[PDB]
Amino acid sequence: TNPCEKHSCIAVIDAGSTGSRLHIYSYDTDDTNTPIHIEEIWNKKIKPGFASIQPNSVTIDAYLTMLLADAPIHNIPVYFYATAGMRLLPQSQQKKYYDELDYWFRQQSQWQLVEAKTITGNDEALFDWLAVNYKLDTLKSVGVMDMGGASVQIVFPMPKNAEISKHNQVELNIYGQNINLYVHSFLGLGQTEMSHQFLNSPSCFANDYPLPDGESGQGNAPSCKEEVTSLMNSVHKVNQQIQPLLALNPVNEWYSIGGISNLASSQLFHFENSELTNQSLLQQGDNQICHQQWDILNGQYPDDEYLYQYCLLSSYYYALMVDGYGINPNQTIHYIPPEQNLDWTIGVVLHR
Amino acid sequence: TNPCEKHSCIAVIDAGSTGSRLHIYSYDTDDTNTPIHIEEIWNKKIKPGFASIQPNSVTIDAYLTMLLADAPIHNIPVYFYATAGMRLLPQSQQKKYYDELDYWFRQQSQWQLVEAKTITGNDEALFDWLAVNYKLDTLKSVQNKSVGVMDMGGASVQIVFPMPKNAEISKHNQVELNIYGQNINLYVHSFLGLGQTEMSHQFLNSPSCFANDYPLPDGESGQGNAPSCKEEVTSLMNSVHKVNQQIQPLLALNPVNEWYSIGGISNLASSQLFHFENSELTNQSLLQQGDNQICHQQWDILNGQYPDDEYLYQYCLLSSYYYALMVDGYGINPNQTIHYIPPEQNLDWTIGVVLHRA
Ligand SMILES: Nc1ncnc2c1ncn2[C@@H]1O[C@H](COP(=O)(O)OP(=O)(O)NP(=O)(O)O)[C@@H](O)[C@H]1O
Ligand SMILES: Nc1ncnc2c1ncn2[C@@H]1O[C@H](COP(=O)(O)OP(=O)(O)NP(=O)(O)O)[C@@H](O)[C@H]1O
Ligand SMILES: [Mg+2]
Ligand SMILES: [Mg+2]
Repeated sequence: TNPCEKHSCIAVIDAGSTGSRLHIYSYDTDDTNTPIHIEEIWNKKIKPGFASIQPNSVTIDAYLTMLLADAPIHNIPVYFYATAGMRLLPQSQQKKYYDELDYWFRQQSQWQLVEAKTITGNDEALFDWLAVNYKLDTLKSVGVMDMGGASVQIVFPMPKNAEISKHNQVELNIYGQNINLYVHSFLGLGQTEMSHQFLNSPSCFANDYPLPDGESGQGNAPSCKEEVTSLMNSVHKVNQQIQPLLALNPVNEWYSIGGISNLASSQLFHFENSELTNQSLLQQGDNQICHQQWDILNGQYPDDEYLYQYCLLSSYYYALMVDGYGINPNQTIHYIPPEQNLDWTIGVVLHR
Repeated sequence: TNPCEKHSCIAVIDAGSTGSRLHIYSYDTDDTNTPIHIEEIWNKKIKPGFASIQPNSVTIDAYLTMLLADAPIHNIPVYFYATAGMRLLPQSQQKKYYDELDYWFRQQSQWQLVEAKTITGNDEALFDWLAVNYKLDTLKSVQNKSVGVMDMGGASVQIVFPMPKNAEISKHNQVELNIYGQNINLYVHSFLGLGQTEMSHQFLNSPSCFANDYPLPDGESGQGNAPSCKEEVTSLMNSVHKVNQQIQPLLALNPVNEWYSIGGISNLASSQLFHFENSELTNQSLLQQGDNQICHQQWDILNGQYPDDEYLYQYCLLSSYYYALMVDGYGINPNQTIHYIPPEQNLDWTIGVVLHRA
């Protein structure tokens, strides 16, 4: 039975840097017409990222058709929201994608496209916080981090302030509560973009890993983390931007979504209760990957295509959270299990 | 009538991060079977980069078909050499591309594929140096001058210059060539991630790096100022990559008399926004012109003037970045002439591959 016959349904597409995810949600609304009882009734992922394909009609039509063809239900509103992958492209180039995508939607009737656009990382951060808090049942101090492929977001409660950019603040009324959040997104600090600066760094790879430029890995996670910290703080000034704010607005519980949940759940790392600490993350990466002999390690774990980057990723998450955001290395960080497929798209259901 | 009916020909494909370029060269050989009288007889360039497409047989087949199909001649050795766009990928993901590429060529009636592989940046640098010094005719005789070459690519940058063998420098960063009866020792270095595309992804929300009121992706407005943009880019060059500490001491010990640059810098310098004489720039002049003509302009006004240039929005950032890399990184004097090659000449490192007998 189609839930959309009897309940509001929308489709939200998270067009992320590494792939697009369609979610169809059914929901009801309460007496202020705010969604409740939100349920995902369909999901479909496809790779690669929308911003990575050629922006011509044949390629874009094929991608959208592949994304939507097996949806059991249709004739519902669609929000197509691209994130940091598309943010990396100039307007002129993004325009080619949206002109072809708009045309494809206009030329068909199975989906009612509401909006297709690149959202800002600040909007993305708001959606991240709403989606995680919706799932946690908190909406009736929680910080959220989304560790993406091309950007990362951080978002936490902070009273409305005149000294910070209006761009970095959002005020929300949800289930009759007033909420003010600081939002920030760091474009270029997502895992794929960041990693392109460190691929010839021997400290960031297992011993004897073959670096692209012919040297050998000689892994050491505290050294690799220091290198990544220079990108975080000397280049993007993460610490200068975030730490004074977290100082004055401490966060009681941290939740993370994005690639860190895949790292933490992989067979190389050992965490309980879907949570980690930065100290443990760094140590595990240092001892289980950085200090291992690559050939031997690669032979032991042949079915993890991310294995080669784990010394770097563990060092990078520590640099970002501890040296960037100022989070205590012993503070618990909850991550949402990957099986949940949780991205920010719930936040779009809610806001609107 | 091909010149290939009367002269040896080779195809060399530069599979770069931003696109692929097929060159076919005719040449003769001298008394050692070394190529001489090298001439480009065909060139075709396509976009996007090889490494940016999905590695299934359909896409690879369309791509290669579009690159190779209308070439005047097939029964010639081919060298397919990918550079920094493929280096960004782990060996396992690259293996997929080469598997299908190898398959595809084997279905071709004539093309004799000699090698298809990803080259290191150090090899790319050796080819960069050979290609430019071949065009300058400086390879047949010992020079009274040191010629330095830079290749300003989209995903890596190379720098290469003469340097006597140094047992204190990694063997990886040194190359001894023998060509045309001549012994040449070079320092080579490639900086992966400092190519213009990869670097730019770190600075897209930097208001100093874009024209006034340019719509930055996270919703703030451009407010360009090239020296400030330049100082930001310098943090990536030096605080992250330590370019100044790696390169400047070496150039102090091994001074270069003439600098040549190839790569996308020629496209920037050749823009109608810039004024340069004799296909040469200086970093001071590039930074000043970017500052005046882009950083300090009103984006809506400037875009309305050049609705059809897809690169213009980045010219404040690129002017600043080239200065950061060449001056604050490599220590090149900002008033020193940097020779660039007109884009129409299609000079990339692929001539170096013709001379690989070096
Ligand atoms: N098993 C894994 N271990 C470590 N990282 C992983 C793993 N699987 C996927 N990733 C990466 O996790 C990162 C975050 O993935 P994801 O959150 O899907 O990014 P995205 O939404 O596509 N990017 P963005 O547009 O910036 O939000 C990406 O860099 C993936 O490449
Ligand atoms: N018509 C043009 N006008 C201005 N800039 C251009 C033009 N065409 C190309 N470019 C710039 O040049 C960059 C590509 O330089 P190029 O040296 O071709 O890199 P590549 O060989 O593809 N990358 P790599 O693998 O690292 O060597 C492009 O990203 C553009 O920024
Ligand atoms: Mg994402
Ligand atoms: Mg190149």
